[PDB]
Amino acid sequence: SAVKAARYGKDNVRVYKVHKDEKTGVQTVYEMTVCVLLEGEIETSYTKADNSVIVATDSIKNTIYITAKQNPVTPPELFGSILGTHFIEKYNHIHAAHVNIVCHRWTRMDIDGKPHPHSFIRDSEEKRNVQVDVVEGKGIDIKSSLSGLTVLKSTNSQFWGFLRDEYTTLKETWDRILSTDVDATWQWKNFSGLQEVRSHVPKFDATWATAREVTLKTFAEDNSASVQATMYKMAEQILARQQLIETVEYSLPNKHYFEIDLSWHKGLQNTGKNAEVFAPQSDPNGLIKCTVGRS
Amino acid sequence: SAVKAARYGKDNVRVYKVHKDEKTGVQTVYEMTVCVLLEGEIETSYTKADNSVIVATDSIKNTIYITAKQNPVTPPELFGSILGTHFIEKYNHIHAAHVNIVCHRWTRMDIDGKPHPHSFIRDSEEKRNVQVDVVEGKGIDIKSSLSGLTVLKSTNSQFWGFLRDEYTTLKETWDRILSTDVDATWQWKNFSGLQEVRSHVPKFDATWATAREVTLKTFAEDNSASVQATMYKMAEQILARQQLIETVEYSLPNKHYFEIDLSWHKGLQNTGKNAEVFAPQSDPNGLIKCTVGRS
Amino acid sequence: SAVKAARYGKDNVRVYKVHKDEKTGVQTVYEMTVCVLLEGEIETSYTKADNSVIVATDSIKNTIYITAKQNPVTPPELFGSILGTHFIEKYNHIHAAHVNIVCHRWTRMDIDGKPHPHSFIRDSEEKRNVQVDVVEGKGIDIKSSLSGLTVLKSTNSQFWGFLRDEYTTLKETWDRILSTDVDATWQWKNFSGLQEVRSHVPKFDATWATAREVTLKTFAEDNSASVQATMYKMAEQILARQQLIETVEYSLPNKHYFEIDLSWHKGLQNTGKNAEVFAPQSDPNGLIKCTVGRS
Amino acid sequence: SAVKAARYGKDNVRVYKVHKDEKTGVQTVYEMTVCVLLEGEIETSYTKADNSVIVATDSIKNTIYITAKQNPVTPPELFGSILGTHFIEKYNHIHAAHVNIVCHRWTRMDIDGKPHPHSFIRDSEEKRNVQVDVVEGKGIDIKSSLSGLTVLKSTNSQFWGFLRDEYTTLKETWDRILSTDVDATWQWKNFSGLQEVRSHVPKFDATWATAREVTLKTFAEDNSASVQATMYKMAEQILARQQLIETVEYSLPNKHYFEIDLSWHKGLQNTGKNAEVFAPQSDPNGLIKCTVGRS
Ligand SMILES: O=c1[nH]c(=O)c2[nH]c([N+](=O)[O-])nc2[nH]1
Ligand SMILES: O=c1[nH]c(=O)c2[nH]c([N+](=O)[O-])nc2[nH]1
Ligand SMILES: O=c1[nH]c(=O)c2[nH]c([N+](=O)[O-])nc2[nH]1
Ligand SMILES: O=c1[nH]c(=O)c2[nH]c([N+](=O)[O-])nc2[nH]1
Ligand code: NA
Ligand code: NA
Ligand code: NA
Ligand code: NA
Repeated sequence: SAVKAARYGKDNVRVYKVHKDEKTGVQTVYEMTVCVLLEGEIETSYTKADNSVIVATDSIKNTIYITAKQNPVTPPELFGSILGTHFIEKYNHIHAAHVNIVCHRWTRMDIDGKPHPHSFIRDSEEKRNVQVDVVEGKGIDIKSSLSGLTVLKSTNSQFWGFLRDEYTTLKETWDRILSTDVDATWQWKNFSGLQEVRSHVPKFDATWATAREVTLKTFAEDNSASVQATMYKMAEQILARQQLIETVEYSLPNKHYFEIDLSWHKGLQNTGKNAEVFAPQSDPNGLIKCTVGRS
Repeated sequence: SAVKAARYGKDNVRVYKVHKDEKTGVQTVYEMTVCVLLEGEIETSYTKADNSVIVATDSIKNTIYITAKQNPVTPPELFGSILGTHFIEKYNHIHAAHVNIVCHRWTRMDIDGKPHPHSFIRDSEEKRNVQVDVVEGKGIDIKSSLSGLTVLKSTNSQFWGFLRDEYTTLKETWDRILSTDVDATWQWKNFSGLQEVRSHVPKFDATWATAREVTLKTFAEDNSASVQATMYKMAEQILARQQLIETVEYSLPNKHYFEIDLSWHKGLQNTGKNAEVFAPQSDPNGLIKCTVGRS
Repeated sequence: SAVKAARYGKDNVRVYKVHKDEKTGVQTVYEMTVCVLLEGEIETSYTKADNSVIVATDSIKNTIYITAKQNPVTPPELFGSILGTHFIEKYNHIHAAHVNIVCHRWTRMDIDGKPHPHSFIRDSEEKRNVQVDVVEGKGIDIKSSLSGLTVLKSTNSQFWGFLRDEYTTLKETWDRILSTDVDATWQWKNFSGLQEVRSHVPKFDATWATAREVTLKTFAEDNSASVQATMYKMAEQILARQQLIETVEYSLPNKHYFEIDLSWHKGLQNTGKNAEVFAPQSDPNGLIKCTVGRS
Repeated sequence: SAVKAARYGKDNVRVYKVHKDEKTGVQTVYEMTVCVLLEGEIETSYTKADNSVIVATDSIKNTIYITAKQNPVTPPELFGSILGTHFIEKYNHIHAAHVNIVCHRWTRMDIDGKPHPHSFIRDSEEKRNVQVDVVEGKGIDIKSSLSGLTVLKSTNSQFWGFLRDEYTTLKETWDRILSTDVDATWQWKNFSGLQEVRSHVPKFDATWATAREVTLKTFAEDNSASVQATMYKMAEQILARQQLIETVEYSLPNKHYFEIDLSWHKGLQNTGKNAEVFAPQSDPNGLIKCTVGRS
């Protein structure tokens, strides 16, 4: 036998950081969950019980905290790049570092209509994420995403004209509910190293904002022919607004809301134009995926 | 043997309802999860296999949908009361109906700064809930609550002066992080029936708003001596602002954020005044509860 | 305002303990999650910022570990009683201790048909739990339970003869699937203190075994008229086999498995006697509860 | 813009099937969760609102049920292959079908020491899974796995000899707890189509059994130098016992159990040889991965 691939490290490392402005007394918080997995000349830890090649996962944890103490943790694309670069530079025999970061929302509270200097609310489980792969000799590959953005529109969604055969029971519709949990990923041009990442730092928050904005406005305004057709419109716009992105990927569940026929009870009319009460379906769910690039 | 208590029904019933304004084309959505459990002269279904006394749980489900079709689903205190009253009035041998409702957030989107007529976002897993107990002969008992309201303040929390003995290791602190998930319940005066609930309908949305407002402002502004002391201030204010509430109950976890001593590494200073990076602790957690009534 | 009720403490305390037999080298492990909440003369911590009355939740945590070091952690009824008694005896102003314990399964592995001396498997998320309320002046109240015991029978379940009216659509059936997650609780006679708990120690493991045994055999063998009728048979038998239990409570979801009519496709017959493929329903679910005492 | 990749279908489809032996009255149940995602000449559904190319996800659902009615659902490698083959053969423009199956445990109960003909228990959340990729022109690629197999050993685990530098605080140990959730995957030789899968049907249950057996025995018996070294031994043995597997992949968290120093309390000795009570850590966790192939 032989090792064909191997990576190891520390997962589920929770990290908080606070910034305190001395002049103003305004505090800002950041919270994330970090995973760092390393690759390199480590195969003998598996095949020969040779632990000398192992940077202990506890030491990886410590390094995450130390790196957060010594550097900005925002934007997460930057933090991830600093962190991954550290491992491949510090350790001769480590040749790749795979950094995943989940950013949690802590939005400043407004109290009596004024922003509070040190109080925050979790306004949803929507996450902002990065996957940063720092590979010796091959730069830094970054995938940025937003996830857990849960939306619903109550009309201006359709689904008709699909293939019909002996497996088909679904009725065509010209007016349905559409709800989803948005998972959207933009894949950056390869960066040659940490300096090139640094050179683009403002583009990370701006592109996340654009992606979110485009997603919400297109979802709200598209008189949707399908999840397929709507998500493609989102991706095309994001590509048109950031040249340093190569692809945009969406993964969208169709979280079904079924009509409830109540005509068996006192002739109640609750279908078609009279539909008011629906049964949200937990499972199953359609799942629609696309990766969009430039022509 | 003998039945000492029994209740049965349908849990986890997901319900959506849409309202469409003909004049304006503005749509409004509501979504909930409903549980209805019945009590009455039903013991023989347990002891003698006598199903004649059972209103099938599937029929309870149907009734939930029908009731939602024929009535407003908001405020949930009202809907719950209508629903519970139905069962004790329709069925001679059913003498109590226990209705729990979880309301899910669907907040109207603002697109390009204008509210959208039919598009919504789940801005957090914060819930608004009711527990409505409709008991034949004894009116309607309602507990209203908000839950899953997750907050953090980065300073203006203290904890010192606690009991110290041979079990104590915790250091006193004059400046710590405080984070919690707020579960707040206001218990209404008993209502004599559905008419009295109806008579108070505007008070339900107003009292939920007050409770939320008081919670957030007191959390943000209190230079907190303890979770105990802060939650009591919240409860006292809510009681002072709605005479028809008898008690306010809080259940608050203390979601700990631990300092990380990094002085072992290059003499890094990350404790006390220099504390910037912290380790959020998933477990264990303090749990602090209070029920506050009037003097 | 005034405090009407208050309790506070530490939740979600994970605890492992190992026993090592010197003679034999056989190791045995125990793992639990513990919550301890205290009541007493603590109201001034809420109303007057007086922390002097607070046994810190961190100290409660420490005490859990210390108590586990100095005492058997099994049966959990005993451990819980020792732990709760400690708090009301150690602290004059603490008058009740509420101890909840969740026991996790670590079943010894059999390797090559022989039990292994120090290797274990989690054979399900079924839990064994206790709720121990130690109240100064009023002894020790214990509720023991098993939960998360998930079972299915593929026939010998019926449901017919239920009430039929204008809300009813459910078809009567003489042969259906029955599946549930068993939550069964036996409530002990009040104990006057820790000595009386000690005096009954063998009865705790024996009664848990009986409850589990009765549950499984009655579920498997009862040609069930309803969940109501089957759960009552379980409760009656457990009461008949342990005189020191006062009541047995069951809480059982009916986790529905729906037939799928496929006759629209090539006349496939998949209903009634020909039913082979079913759709398990995640929600909604019937919920059936009973508390059984002695006549 | 242009579509670079696209797949769509139905996720989270719950499926039960029962087999009834007429001769004997012995019933056997199977339960799974299925996802089917299709690829093909479908890009115009995204770019041009052309739904004519869409096999509706509801029809995919129906097809899953129909296929389960007409074929064995075990072993899941076979069922998955039948299902995926159907889609690429039935639809000219569909060129790949990606089938994921999660199999849930329903183990026959033994009652009074005899196996019951129609009653079952969920003995853990351990799953048996397949990923079956049926690609037109390129056969059938199958990855089989077991997951959620949670184990603990209380001794005969070590971790010393790892790299030590200025980021390192972890103490070397010669006797620690090791616990993990086993995720093990065996990747089959490419199959040319459904006939070749059929030809190997007995090997699927046998290889799953071997993988489970090897995993448990090696975990229990290895005086472990590291998770790395132990998991490699498991993989090598599985490869040696099934020539039709090309690689074995493990993904193992190190679910840490920390010592608790209690010497601050009455000089209690709970570390090293005296360690009895430990704190299980929910997060963070080491994460160790390997893909092993043949030399
Ligand atoms: O937008 C949609 N795309 C699909 O591919 C689809 N398939 C189904 N369906 O049959 O339920 N609804 C759908 N809605
Ligand atoms: O506000 C608090 N109340 C408490 O009762 C408490 N106990 C502990 N503690 O020891 O960690 N922190 C606490 N903080
Ligand atoms: O055992 C049962 N008890 C019930 O009370 C019940 N109600 C319904 N039902 O209508 O679905 N099934 C049921 N099955
Ligand atoms: O088996 C192990 N492998 C590792 O790579 C490792 N790293 C750490 N650690 O530092 O905690 N424990 C570990 N245990
Ligand atoms: Na390197
Ligand atoms: Na009645
Ligand atoms: Na006391
Ligand atoms: Na094809």
